Amino acid sequence: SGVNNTKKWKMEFDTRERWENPLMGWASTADPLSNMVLTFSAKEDAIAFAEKNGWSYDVEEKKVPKPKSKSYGANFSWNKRTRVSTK
Amino acid sequence: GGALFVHRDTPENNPDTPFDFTPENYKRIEAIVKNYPEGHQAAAVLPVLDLAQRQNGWLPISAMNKVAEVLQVPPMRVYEVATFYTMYNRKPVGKYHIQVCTTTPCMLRDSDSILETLQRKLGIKVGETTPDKLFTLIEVECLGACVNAPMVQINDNYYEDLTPKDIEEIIDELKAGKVPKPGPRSGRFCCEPAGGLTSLTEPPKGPGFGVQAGL
Amino acid sequence: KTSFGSLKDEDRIFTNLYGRHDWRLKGALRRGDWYKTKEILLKGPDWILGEMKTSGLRGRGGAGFPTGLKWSFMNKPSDGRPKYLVVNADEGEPGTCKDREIMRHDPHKLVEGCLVGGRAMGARAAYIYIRGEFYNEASNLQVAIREAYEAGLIGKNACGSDYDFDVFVVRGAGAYICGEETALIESIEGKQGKPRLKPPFPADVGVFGCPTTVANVETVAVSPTICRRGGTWFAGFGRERNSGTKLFNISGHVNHPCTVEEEMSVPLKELIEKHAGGVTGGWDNLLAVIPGGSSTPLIPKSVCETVLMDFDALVQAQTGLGTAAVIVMDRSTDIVKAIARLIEFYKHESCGQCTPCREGVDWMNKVMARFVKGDARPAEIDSLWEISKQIEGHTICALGDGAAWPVQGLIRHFRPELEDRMQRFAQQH
Ligand SMILES: Cc1cc2nc3c(=O)[nH]c(=O)nc-3n(C[C@H](O)[C@H](O)[C@H](O)COP(=O)(O)O)c2cc1C
Ligand code: SF4
Ligand code: FES
Repeated sequence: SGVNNTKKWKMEFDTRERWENPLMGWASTADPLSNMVLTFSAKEDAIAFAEKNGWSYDVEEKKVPKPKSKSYGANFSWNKRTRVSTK
Repeated sequence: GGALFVHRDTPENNPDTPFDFTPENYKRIEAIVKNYPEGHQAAAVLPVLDLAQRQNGWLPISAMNKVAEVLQVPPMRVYEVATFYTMYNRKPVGKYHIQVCTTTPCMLRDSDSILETLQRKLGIKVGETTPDKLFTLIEVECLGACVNAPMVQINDNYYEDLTPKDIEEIIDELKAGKVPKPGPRSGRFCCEPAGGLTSLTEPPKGPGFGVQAGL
Repeated sequence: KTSFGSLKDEDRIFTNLYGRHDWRLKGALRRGDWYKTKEILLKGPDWILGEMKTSGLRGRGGAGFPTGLKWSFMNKPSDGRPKYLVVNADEGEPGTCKDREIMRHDPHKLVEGCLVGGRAMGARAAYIYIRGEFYNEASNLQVAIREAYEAGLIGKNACGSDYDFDVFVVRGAGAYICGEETALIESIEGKQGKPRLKPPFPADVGVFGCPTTVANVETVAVSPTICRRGGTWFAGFGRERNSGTKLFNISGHVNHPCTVEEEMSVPLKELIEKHAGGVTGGWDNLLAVIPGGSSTPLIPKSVCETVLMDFDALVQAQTGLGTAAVIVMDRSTDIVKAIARLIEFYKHESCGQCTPCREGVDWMNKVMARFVKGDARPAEIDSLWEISKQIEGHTICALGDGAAWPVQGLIRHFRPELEDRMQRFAQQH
């Protein structure tokens, strides 16, 4: 329930092949950027970095939870279905 | 431990165990349910469950399931109640369930002596039954008889301000088919002092006395 | 003004407290009950609250809350919801039997108080949640209620008032936590006796999700006698902020244990010696005393002499009045053992929905058994203090405070005993 990693914008590259190594069975790659991750404080900064370095980007807006009405009395009601049977 | 709070089916305690309410219990249940608003009938769980306990002596899983079916409640909402409250017996108990108080107001007044005298007279331990399936001894907390201590509760009756001799009498009587007189075994009848009435020995004033005027 | 000790029977409010007169309606009318209740009802509710206030009447449940203000949180306009009154009769607090005595020997007073408080609050019925071990008391109560319904004092036209009022009795199935305003309500509603939080407050949303006001047996049983004789009369007894005739229950290591009514702010030493026969061996053999119930800190002989048995004096004595159940110990007691048994009681009677009590009370019970044996080191007493303080004000209910307080008293007055036990255990190894 922590919300401290939902603050900074990230930049991640497309995933490419990973094939088992015959000798041991480990994961191999020919993708140097397989683990490239950059951290930005805003969306325009990331878009600018991408444009600058010549990359193509598809952006994804930020998902903020909607504010929610909450009441401890609703659990105890005379006529509504909020009445809970599990105290 | 002894109070496990789980239920593993057995031949004696299974859903198919033969429980059912009597036509009188059903009318008592109707009245009980009527003692609560029309939309809130899941509040009769405790009285109906204690009623089933009275009819059957104890509470098997089928009893709780039938209570639920009657009140149209989830059976888990009844399992929770049964497990939470201690008056509800989920294992068969003896003809005469003996609940000994061992909290300090009674302990101070030599309650362990009574607990031991019962351990011996009966041939059981602090939480066992008898082979005859007549007696069942347990330790419990304050029963609201702290002044008439020591004391024990036997199937909805109290026996107070007693001693090893008195409890021996009570047990010799319960083993002969008799039900003794609930109350202190000493001279006093209730919480009144033993020496003599020191608070209200006068007669009471009676109606209209002390009444303020303008009412 | 001073010397609030003695109290005459002309002013005693629970006359059949020892089962000397018939507890049925004949004795009730013959003793001053169900008299002028019609006029009490045709008087406004605001007048009843004015009386409850000018009487200084404070609740006896264990907390010192003034009723009049409590019962005035509920004197609002209705919002199309039935208002209720729930009487607390689940006296599981060790040392307390006053409510039992009332229930079984003068129940018509309780019923009349139900009716009066109901008209005061705007109620529609009175739910008397009574302990389940009190089957005979509840049966006497239902007998009285039947007598009252037959005589016409409660029901469709309660005494001829146009006010309709019912009285229901409810058994509890043996739980001490069901004595709280909220767990009481949950039990009635069918759920476990697990308290609920505040807010909401029972007056806003309570039993069946409706307005509610919980009250002790003694409070309601007194209310009509106050409204009838006068609050100022009730307020002439005791000190300014704490006033009234209070029931007392004197148990443990006392030769003549008993229940009694007296003037509040009475000297405890008098309360013991005059009514009881004093401690078994003599005042000198008095080790310590619990002024209220098990939920109250100990106090030793030193201060037990000049102490007045009321709320404020006991607070200033680092303790509290509670239900006024004087538990007496003499010098022949393993006081550590008594307090450990109290902690075991609180361990059994915990509901288990809020972490502090659930865990720390069993923690403290284990530590207390260890102290009884002496297997502990004297550096653990401050750990136990800190645990108590972590439990105290971090719970949903008071049972955590009640489990934390006797330990604080034990450590505040009997630390050397614990250290000596530890020293003996170290020598024995
Ligand atoms: C664990 C616990 C147990 C209680 N037991 C009782 C009880 O047995 N009787 C009682 O009158 N109040 C008891 N109370 C106090 C309740 O708050 C009670 O319903 C309320 O104080 C009664 O109102 P009054 O004191 O104004 O009369 C208990 C509180 C707690 C936390
Ligand atoms: S302090 Fe104990 S009894 Fe009170 S609500 Fe928390 S767990 Fe339940
Ligand atoms: S301590 Fe035993 S009845 Fe109260």
